Amino acid sequence: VVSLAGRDLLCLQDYTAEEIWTILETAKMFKIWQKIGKPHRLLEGKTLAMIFQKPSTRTRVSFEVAMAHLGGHALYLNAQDLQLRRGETIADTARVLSRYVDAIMARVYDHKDVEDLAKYATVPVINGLSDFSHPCQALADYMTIWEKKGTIKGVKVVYVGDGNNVAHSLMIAGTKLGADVVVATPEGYEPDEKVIKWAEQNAAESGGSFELLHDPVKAVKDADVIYTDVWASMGQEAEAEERRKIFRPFQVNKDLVKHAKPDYMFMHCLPAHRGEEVTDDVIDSPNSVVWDQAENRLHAQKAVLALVMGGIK
Amino acid sequence: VVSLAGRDLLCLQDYTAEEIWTILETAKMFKIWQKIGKPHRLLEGKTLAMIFQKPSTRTRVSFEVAMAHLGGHALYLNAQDLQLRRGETIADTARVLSRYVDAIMARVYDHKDVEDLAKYATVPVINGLSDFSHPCQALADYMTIWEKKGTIKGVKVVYVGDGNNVAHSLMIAGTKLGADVVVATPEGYEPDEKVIKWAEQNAAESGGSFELLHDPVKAVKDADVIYTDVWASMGQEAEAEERRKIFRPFQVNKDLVKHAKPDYMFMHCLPAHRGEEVTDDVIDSPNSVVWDQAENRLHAQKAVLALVMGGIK
Amino acid sequence: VVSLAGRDLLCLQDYTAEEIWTILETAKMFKIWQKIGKPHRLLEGKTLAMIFQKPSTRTRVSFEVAMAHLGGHALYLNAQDLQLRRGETIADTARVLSRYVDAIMARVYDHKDVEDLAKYATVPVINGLSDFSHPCQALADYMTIWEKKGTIKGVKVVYVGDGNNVAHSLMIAGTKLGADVVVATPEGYEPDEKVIKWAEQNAAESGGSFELLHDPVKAVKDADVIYTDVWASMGQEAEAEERRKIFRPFQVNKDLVKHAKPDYMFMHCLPAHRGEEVTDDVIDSPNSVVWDQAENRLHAQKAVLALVMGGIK
Amino acid sequence: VVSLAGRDLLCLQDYTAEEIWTILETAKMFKIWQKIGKPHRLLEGKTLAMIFQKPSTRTRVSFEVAMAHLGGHALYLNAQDLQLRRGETIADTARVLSRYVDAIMARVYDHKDVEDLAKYATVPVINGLSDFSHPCQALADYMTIWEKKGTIKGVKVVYVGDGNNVAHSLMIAGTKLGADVVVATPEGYEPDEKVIKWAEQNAAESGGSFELLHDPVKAVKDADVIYTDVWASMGQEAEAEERRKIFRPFQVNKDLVKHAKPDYMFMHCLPAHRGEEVTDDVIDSPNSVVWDQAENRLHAQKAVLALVMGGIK
Amino acid sequence: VVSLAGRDLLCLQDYTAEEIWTILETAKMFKIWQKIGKPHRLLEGKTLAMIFQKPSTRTRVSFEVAMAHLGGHALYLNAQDLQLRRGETIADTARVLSRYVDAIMARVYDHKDVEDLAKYATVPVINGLSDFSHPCQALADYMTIWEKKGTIKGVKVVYVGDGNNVAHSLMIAGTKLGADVVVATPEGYEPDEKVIKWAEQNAAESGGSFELLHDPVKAVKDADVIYTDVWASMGQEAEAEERRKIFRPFQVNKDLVKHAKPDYMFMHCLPAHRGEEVTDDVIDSPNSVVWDQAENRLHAQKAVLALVMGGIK
Amino acid sequence: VVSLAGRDLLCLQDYTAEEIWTILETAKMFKIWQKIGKPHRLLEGKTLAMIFQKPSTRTRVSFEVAMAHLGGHALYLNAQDLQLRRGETIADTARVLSRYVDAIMARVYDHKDVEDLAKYATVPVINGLSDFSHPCQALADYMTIWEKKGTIKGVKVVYVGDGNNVAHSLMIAGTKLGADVVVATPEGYEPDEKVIKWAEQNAAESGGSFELLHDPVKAVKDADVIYTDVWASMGQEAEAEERRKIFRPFQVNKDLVKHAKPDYMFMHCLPAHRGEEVTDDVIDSPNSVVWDQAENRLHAQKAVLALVMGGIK
Repeated sequence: VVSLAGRDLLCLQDYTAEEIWTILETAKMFKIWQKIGKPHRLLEGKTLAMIFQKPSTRTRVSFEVAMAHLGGHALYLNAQDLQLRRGETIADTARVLSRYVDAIMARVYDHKDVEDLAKYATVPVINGLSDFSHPCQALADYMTIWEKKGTIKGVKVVYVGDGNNVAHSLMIAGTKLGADVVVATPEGYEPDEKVIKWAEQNAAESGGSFELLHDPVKAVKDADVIYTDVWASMGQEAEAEERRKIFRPFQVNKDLVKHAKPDYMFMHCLPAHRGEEVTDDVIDSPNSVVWDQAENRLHAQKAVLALVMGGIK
Repeated sequence: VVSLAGRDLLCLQDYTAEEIWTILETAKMFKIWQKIGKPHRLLEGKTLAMIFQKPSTRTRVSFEVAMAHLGGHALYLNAQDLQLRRGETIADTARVLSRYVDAIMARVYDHKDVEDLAKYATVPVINGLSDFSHPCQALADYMTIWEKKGTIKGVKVVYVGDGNNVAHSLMIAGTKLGADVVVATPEGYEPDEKVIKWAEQNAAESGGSFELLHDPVKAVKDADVIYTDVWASMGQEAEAEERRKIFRPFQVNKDLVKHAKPDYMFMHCLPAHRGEEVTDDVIDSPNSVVWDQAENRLHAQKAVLALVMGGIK
Repeated sequence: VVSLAGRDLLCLQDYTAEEIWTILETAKMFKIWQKIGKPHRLLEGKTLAMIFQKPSTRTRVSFEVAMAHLGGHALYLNAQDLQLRRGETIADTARVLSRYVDAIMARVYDHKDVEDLAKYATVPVINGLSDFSHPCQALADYMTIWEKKGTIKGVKVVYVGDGNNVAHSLMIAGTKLGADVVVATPEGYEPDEKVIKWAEQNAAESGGSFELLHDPVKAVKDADVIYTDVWASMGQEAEAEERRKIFRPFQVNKDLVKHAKPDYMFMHCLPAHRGEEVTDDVIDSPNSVVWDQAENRLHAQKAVLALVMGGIK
Repeated sequence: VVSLAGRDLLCLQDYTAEEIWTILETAKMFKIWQKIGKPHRLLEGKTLAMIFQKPSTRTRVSFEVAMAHLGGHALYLNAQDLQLRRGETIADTARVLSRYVDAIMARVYDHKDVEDLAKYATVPVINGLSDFSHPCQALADYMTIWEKKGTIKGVKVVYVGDGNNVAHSLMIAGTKLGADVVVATPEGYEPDEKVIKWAEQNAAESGGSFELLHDPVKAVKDADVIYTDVWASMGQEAEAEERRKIFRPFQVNKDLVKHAKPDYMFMHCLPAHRGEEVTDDVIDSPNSVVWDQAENRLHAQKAVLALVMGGIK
Repeated sequence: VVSLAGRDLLCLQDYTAEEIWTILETAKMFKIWQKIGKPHRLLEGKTLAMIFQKPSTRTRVSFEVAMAHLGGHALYLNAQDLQLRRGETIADTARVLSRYVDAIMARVYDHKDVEDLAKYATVPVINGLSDFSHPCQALADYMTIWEKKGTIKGVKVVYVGDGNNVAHSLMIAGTKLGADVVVATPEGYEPDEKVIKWAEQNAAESGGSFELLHDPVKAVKDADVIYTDVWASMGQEAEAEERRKIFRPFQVNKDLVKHAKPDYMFMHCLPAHRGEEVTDDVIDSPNSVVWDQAENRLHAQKAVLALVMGGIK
Repeated sequence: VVSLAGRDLLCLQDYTAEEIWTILETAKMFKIWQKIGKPHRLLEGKTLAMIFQKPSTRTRVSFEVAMAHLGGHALYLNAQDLQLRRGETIADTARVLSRYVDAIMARVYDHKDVEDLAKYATVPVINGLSDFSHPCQALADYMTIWEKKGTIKGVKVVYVGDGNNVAHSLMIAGTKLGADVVVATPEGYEPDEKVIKWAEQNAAESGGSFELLHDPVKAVKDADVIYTDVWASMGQEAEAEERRKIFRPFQVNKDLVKHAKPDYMFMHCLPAHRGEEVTDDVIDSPNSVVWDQAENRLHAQKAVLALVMGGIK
């Protein structure tokens, strides 16, 4: 384990495997404490500015609850309720916020927006979701995998669907930790090529592996985990059903699922569109872990906050 | 007194008289503690998700203050700010919320919405107001009556106006507790018939009484309390004044009030439309208790929260 | 120092110089405590209702953080989320809020709105900003001046720009404290005449001075501080550039700034419109103190809250 | 007051006047707390590595006591007892120490030695004395002057003797704070010319003044303070008495002292060589404040430590 | 995990693999606590006598800081400052110390000296370094390896240089824990043969392996870790350069390092002689972990102290 | 029991019997607390400057541990590490230390050195050993005697050897407390005559007795305690064995010991020169109490410190 004191969490590519394990180990300790009722108000008096540009259930309340458990206070700052709305620059709001709060979490459209937040703020900035990446989801995701499989190295983790922000994060964290990652998207809907190569260098160094297919049935074979997310809204069923015909073959159902190991984990970052990327029978299936995975957002983010705002100097 | 640990609070019809007295007795103890400055942070580290579909002053801040006094944290979740807005199912948000918070309070349009919340959540769900019922208002209301009259059994409690959600609750709680309830509405604007019969069975068992008139002046005679609420917005002064001509005779003023006992209590759940359901002279009158009644939302809800989230196992 | 227990803070004209110094001395003590890590949860269990009518970054999070540090809880109440939106009177919401919270801060358009809040509420009401005045900004502003110059009496404080709400407050506080205040606006854009005369009587009694010019270059000569704010939006570049041609000569840049003392302080209440009232080179200049000034909103407001809600009886 | 969190304290030239006042204000608060018995264990669990190259009474025990009062622990590390002695590089010991302690104080010969410590350590490094400067002594010194004169600006502070490390610090701090500093040395024994010019720019900006004489009787005229230190050991009474004949006219005695204001302060950083730089009759005189000045090393350094290690992040 | 209450720590050969894992698991828990700011003053009121015969940076301050964090107090006892210096027997000082302190740590020349300390003291005695072994360094070393590789069993750990005290400890701990250890020394400079055979029996039982080469380039092939230390001072470059010509081929540089796995760990117990056993480019290289390894002396020794003095009876 | 608040402890001759019993009673209470694990951090935040001129094991760590147990901090100040070394006067270091610490303990050669310390310091000064006396040893010694014999009055306490500092203290305390003291030295090596007469007046008043023999075998007859110390180093076996031939007949061995009561106590202040003043067989004998006697330095000094620094005003 190593210090993360003062660190931003924008993207996991600038994290070492040991830095990620630090978060996961701390998160497991916090989770056991939570189950046995041991208090841990480690950030008493501290505050987290939460800046939101979009509706949010998971990122919103997992961060807000995490600060409550840790004894501090999260501010829910809809960007529409700030002077950002009326023109104040990002740089200037990061600067003024830095004189009031101890960390900032942003849930933003453009990743450049939270990169600028980190650039100008003198406190840690956490990306709670951007169009480019979803690092706290990946932390939760691999926490869940570690918990259910006892390990991460060499487990076969397969994502099918739109190569988006959480696929990037799934890819990056998986390859830092040595897992065998495979991503299968409709032909023009793949992860950024910068991220694919990051994934490849990561696996090369970690001894894990990345693999980019286009046949979901091919991808999931003997999988330990099958992971999906909502389809590319972009081209919003264009004509009136183009979006469906290209993503629909990538839908996780009892047949697709048939091919993975019997003890496979069904994962989904949520929110899910039932009957689209996934069917009721899979997500509500005994093999689905989406509620445990969602819960781990709280424990992993509590770990992040304590580590970046708690290692104090 | 009996345990309420883990219970939902949707509608008071599924509460016994003793379960309601448990809330009122606990609420009086909390209120005295509050007046003498005795702290009672009994829910330290606990959190309450507050889901709101409508503007709110009383339900919003009485729940938010109650969690602060009890040492925990309420999250103000405008349903527009959640992924409910973008399609996530109620069932799925109740499920994910259950992995983060310790109770949920919903302020919703359709009662079925908070019944579904209760159905799918594994933590207690409290109806902070629905089109069908307003149980926390009734708890506050009969707390106030107990405080001013020293008792509830046999006091004559008269509601005039639109047979709506708070009339239902007024009716149900009153008849569970043995009071003599009478409700007088414009002829097509009466309480649900399911609730009237609930009221009748309740009074039959409690020894109290229910009575559904249509002459407000008739209703209020020798009343201990006269209660009203805003008129049925529905038919929003239709032509340009139909809403008024039918509800206006049911307006609480110095003349209507003339008929009740001299020491009668004027009650109103708020917000009030001055000059409509009630006149300045009555609501600002010495006989009005609307500010004490509004205050008791805080004390009764503090009692509810401590009892449903505090009886822990 | 004197008691401020129970006081409203609407406008500084009804404050004595000693009452203002009480806030500043308390604010400096809190700030040193904050820098050395000494906790001060002096308002545990207390709550602050924050009513907002406009977007806000500084007023919003400086009050919300201040309550967190003091151990209590601020409620963020967008007036659109309250029953104010649906017609409930100000008087009635002040009254009901008074039964739940321990103070109210309002960020409002019409000053009469927060005067009514104070009138009807039985708890202290703090104006967090109105069209008429910005008292908490002035407290922060003169805290900053005291800190950088070691004194306030006789320092020459020059405001250039639109004679608005924060100019009023700058004027009033400055003249209560004995400073030498000068305000320079485009010819029809001057402070209220009620406030100018308040300023004049204040300076007469404090031994400070007020002076209303119309030549910014004239105003700033040998200034200790140069202060500006956003231009009168009113007449929103009317034709397509009238707003600019009249306020633009009042823009703070390296040339205007040239004339003040070399060790002058550049101040701005924020948010700033870079390239309009001020240029990047001045605001980002070594002589600018806008981030220290913004920070002092937290310390001065913490002082206000502890003093008006803490002197308890 | 401003944050000093994480700062090194090598030389006061890189400190603003406000940063120095922050230390002095905090130091006065700590001193009053100490006199009234209010505990302040603000650095519990924290540790300070003290590296010493020379014998020390004042620097040694004022830092060691300061950490005890603050609840943490100072390590007394004679550089002869460390692996520095056996060849380990400064860079490498700063690096390893950084993984164990929370700050480092060094008492060193060559200033470059503590500059390197600061360069390579990731924790704050404090110069407890070097051949070039003695910043903690100057902080104590001007604390004492503020306490006895009520102010620093414009008091006339005169140093006579060898232009050494504490004269540098006396000069720099005095000119940052606006005092009127004059330094009088034997003709080849003056302060570094880098420091004299620093002093001159400082006074130019602060409005104070520096002045370098060579006639002690000239220097001390109407002085508020007369300050001396041990003579340049260098040339250790060379022949057998050269050191004396050049510094001896600069000896502070009842005659030299005659010329200063009657209420002048006699100061000396200690240790003193009685009968050399000063006579028993002056140092033990009612006008001497050397014991109060020495005491203020504890209070000012407690302020430094709490501020650089306490502003934690 | 098993109890270590009351145990001496002289040499790891008398420790089971499970007893070592007990220290490492406890050390990781303490380290996470330290990073998140959770206090753990588990030895309040307890004291550790530290007896030193040689200069020390790492052993000195890691033990002294560890007692501070744990709430107790380490005494720095240079053996020259004790009556040992003047003839008092080891047995008698162990005996008298036993009536005052709760544990003793010795940093000694002759291992027999700390064996006698353990023999006569009735409190635990910890070898902080002897000519024969350096057990606390090995604990730190394999903590670091566990942290960076996720495991110890089967990692290939290669030491090149003088077969000294820390090589012994590296060998013993590695073979207790199942690692694949190889040691390569100049031909007459190998580990004690008692220790080599201990290593061999250990590996036989643990399933790890030991191997004693004399070609560093041979040794390091595909290594997971390459470890070195300072050269045998003995024969202090005898003629004027004999020491160099025999140890210099065993110098860790970019070429030697070339042969190990790319993700190999460079380790060194410190202090290092740059340009001798190791070059700037390796030790300051991204693959070097010497600062993390040095840090783990604090965490592992905190674990030792809490376990041998905390398991109290 | 009486107050000792603020007192110096230089020599026991200026202590009353009741003042000594105050220390012993307090010491027994502290010792029982220590054995049962009852904490007693009575000097939290207080500090003790320990000034040492000689190597020390017992005085060093018994004082340093005593301050740790009491919650404060002892500073180990080797006089070589202070500016005493470089010429600063005793008076001036006592004076400066008085502004930092709360008591001073000195371990010095010349008693005049610690008398001067007491004279100039405004905090209590404790003689931890001087050439003239060893008062804390005597306190421990008679604590031990009280514990083993249940009383002190009338027990026969015999010292054989060099009439030195601890014999003085043995003599003085014994005669204040009513014991029957006899001292037997080689003919020119007797206690100071000032002390012998002090002893005689003391015994005259206490009803105890002093007696100065020169035949050790004569002295020890029917003794309750036999006490010795190291021989006069002075004349360091001059010729090559003169020191031995005169002190050697005064050596405590099984034959000398034969003559005392069977249940006699063998005492020695330590450190011992085995085979000189005492033989292995006596000191390691069941009748020896030197480890219990050494332990009581901690308990008696804890009593002293709490009483002279704790009786605060």
